[PDB]
Amino acid sequence: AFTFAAFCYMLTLVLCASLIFFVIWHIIAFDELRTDARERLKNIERICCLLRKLVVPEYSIHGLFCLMFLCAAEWVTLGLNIPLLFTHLWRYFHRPADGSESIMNADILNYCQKESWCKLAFYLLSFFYYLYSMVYTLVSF
Amino acid sequence: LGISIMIKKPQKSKPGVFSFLDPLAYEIWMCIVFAYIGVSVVLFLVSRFS
Amino acid sequence: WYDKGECGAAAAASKDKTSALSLSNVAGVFYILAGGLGLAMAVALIEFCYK
Amino acid sequence: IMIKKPQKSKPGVFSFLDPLAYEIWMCIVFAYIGVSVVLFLVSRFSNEFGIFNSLWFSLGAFMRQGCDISPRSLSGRIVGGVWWFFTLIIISSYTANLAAFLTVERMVSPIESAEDLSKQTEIAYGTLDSGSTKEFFR
Amino acid sequence: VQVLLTTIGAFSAFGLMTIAISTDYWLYTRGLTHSGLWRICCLEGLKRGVCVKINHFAEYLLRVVRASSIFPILSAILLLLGGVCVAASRVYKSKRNIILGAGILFVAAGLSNIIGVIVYISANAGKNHYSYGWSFYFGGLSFILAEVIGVLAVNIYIERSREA
Ligand SMILES: O=c1[nH]c2cc(C(F)(F)F)c(N3CCOCC3)cc2n(CP(=O)(O)O)c1=O
Ligand SMILES: Oc1nc2ccc(-c3c(Cl)cccc3OC(F)(F)F)cc2[nH]1
Ligand SMILES: CCCCCCCCCCCC
Ligand SMILES: CCCCCCCCCC
Ligand SMILES: CCCCCCCC
Repeated sequence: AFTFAAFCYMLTLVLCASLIFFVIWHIIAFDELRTDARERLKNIERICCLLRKLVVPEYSIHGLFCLMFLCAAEWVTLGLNIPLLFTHLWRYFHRPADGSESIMNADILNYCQKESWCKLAFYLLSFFYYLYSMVYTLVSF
Repeated sequence: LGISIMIKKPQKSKPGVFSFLDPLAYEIWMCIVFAYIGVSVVLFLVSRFS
Repeated sequence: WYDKGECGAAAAASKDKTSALSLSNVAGVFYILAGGLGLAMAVALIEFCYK
Repeated sequence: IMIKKPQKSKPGVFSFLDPLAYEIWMCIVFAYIGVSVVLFLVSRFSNEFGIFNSLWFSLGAFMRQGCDISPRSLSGRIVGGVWWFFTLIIISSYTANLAAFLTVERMVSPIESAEDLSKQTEIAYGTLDSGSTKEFFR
Repeated sequence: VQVLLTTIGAFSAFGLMTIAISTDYWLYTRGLTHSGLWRICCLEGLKRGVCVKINHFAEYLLRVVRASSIFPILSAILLLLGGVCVAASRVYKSKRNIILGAGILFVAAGLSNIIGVIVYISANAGKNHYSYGWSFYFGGLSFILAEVIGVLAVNIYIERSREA
């Protein structure tokens, strides 16, 4: 019983591994940042460039997930994925600098730690939900 | 009423998962794979002579 | 005849399938493609963890 | 029940996508957009192949037109090979089914029985004014 | 390092391609008869055990080539020659061309093998359902092993020619 919704769930299953790897790298980069002459600077600009270039794909791919679900008519899952898209739309993010960070070695580091851990938990839970949905739609044949 | 036909109901006859391979027999696909490996190795060998 | 039919009248209304290729004919190539992307993403992480 | 004998209609626009069902077309679109993004991610784990250039490569490979560049890594090459196989099968399927459409034509009656005629209600059905065939329905 | 791997590959491939042709479990078909390349044998019938040969009578060329199963025989010969050439490279070393000769023998073996199976499968069909045994898959595994040891032999030759 192959169906468009089934294929979209399968494709999301493939992409969610990359979506997880991004947040794992973000966690490692934060842990490298927290434990700290110009060498420390060059380290902090390297990490800032890494984060700035890694932010956008993590948002665009989730945009694909929500778009695929909207266009495939799966609303119970699009409802799950809407709040994260809204947070990814810089709703809580202020307007200070284009990048996430000025070393900003302060409570901002703890906030980014907490939100990164939360994002990883959400990603893995959503991954397992996608796997279950795919198996349910296919095996039901 | 009247005398009427009676035939077995035609099943849905769902296609196989890998039904796209039918237009060519199993032997043709596997010999395609094996000729691919053979051609790759021969092209490599001929390319390299020192 | 009908109102007590054991087989019932499921899909009693005429249903004529179209002659277009349905997704059930070519589902195999979609399974292959999604599997290929999954394998590519396994190899592309093994290489990076190697370095 | 009397209806006009069904003849072939005037072929509407957007008929070129009849040989493949709508679900297949949607799956093709999203498979292309999935393959391109995966090829991008692969080429940016370990070659240019940014998103804008990877989308062009995938679209070029689907339309059978020669690719400008080719992946060099292994994981970038598995994706290329799989998408090549997929596009070959899909184009062969489209051409073959279109040939079937053009070769032998099947005409289907829009309406089969009176129950479906009541359900449809898109076609207007009328009796004679006054008579048994009219007074029966009252 | 790699010469030993080429030797073990050469003799394993020769062993598999001389077990493939001699034994008779190629094709399973109908009572169920586990066929072979030379001899057909019966199973689950009035007769069992002992068994009889095949009868093979310009399609005559196909019949004679399938009958006198030359191409697998030649594949076995070529694999053996490649094995002895790799053996003779260790002694009388620095010949620089015996190893390339081995690299060509181990590839001509693959080509003769694939002709052998194309001919066998083409003649076989000359409805009923059939299946393939383990002699067939020893042949198929010998082909793969032959091609791989061929590429390893050329790799060794190139490395040893660049070292000079
Ligand atoms: O006894 C009757 N016998 C009838 C026989 C016929 C027919 F068989 F067709 F000749 C018809 N027609 C129906 C349409 O085609 C032309 C005329 C009407 C009949 N009517 C009138 P009703 O009551 O309106 O059916 C009668 O009364
Ligand atoms: O001597 C031999 N050469 C061979 C080449 C291929 C095969 C084979 C295998 Cl290994 C698996 C499935 C089908 C096969 O035959 C095919 F032609 F491909 F259909 C067997 C062979 N034996
Ligand atoms: C009926 C004749 C039997 C011939 C079989 C001899 C071939 C065995 C393998 C030879 C390879 C060296
Ligand atoms: C019957 C399954 C084997 C088909 C293999 C198709 C791959 C051919 C491309 C090299
Ligand atoms: C360098 C060894 C070759 C391994 C793969 C070759 C397959 C024909």
